[PDB]
Amino acid sequence: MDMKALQKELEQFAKLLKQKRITLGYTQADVGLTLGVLFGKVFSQTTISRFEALQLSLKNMSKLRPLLEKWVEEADNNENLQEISKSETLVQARKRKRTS
Amino acid sequence: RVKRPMNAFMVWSRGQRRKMAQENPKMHNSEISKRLGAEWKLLSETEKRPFIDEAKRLRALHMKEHPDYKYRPRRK
DNA sequence: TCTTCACTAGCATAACAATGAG
DNA sequence: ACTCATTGTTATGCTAGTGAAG
Repeated sequence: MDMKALQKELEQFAKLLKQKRITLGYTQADVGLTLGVLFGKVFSQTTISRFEALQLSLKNMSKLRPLLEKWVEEADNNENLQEISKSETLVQARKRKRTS
Repeated sequence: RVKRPMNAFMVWSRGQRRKMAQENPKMHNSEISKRLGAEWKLLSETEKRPFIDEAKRLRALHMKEHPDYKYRPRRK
């Protein structure tokens, strides 16, 4: 609609993206690699850095935003999966050792 | 001033080089660091895993603590 | 086709984390 | 107040490659 509101929304999103990638333990290179794997288009560390630095074309920022949203969804899913699985293994091993 | 967070190598290297200096003083950190890069290259994923998870936790806590950090070098 | 102009995704590589003796 | 090594994560100088308007 206007460049002001869009850039505001985007800059806040970029912050949020960084936040999530750190809390999930992906390097910049890692995000590039995984985006590459699940959408079949390679992304360099460089472009990810540029994204997180809001140093990309508004078009490119908004072009990547959907891709990152899907990525974040998939990343967060995998995190929850692993977390649940790990605690499951914990309970398991614990009980087992205990009785044995 | 906020210093940049340490990677997995740096974590493990920090652990090692203290014991190595206690063990054998008057060894310079140059020999030490060559030795430790050499050693680290030889570890398996299994072996690396806790230091990787530790460095992840450190980066997380660093961002949590200093939300508005940005790595700002001094380029040649 | 050749010349500037201006962007552009990526390739390289330096900067800086820890440590403390030269 | 340096230099010194090390690996790995980040920023970015520097492209070779790509058109647009003269």
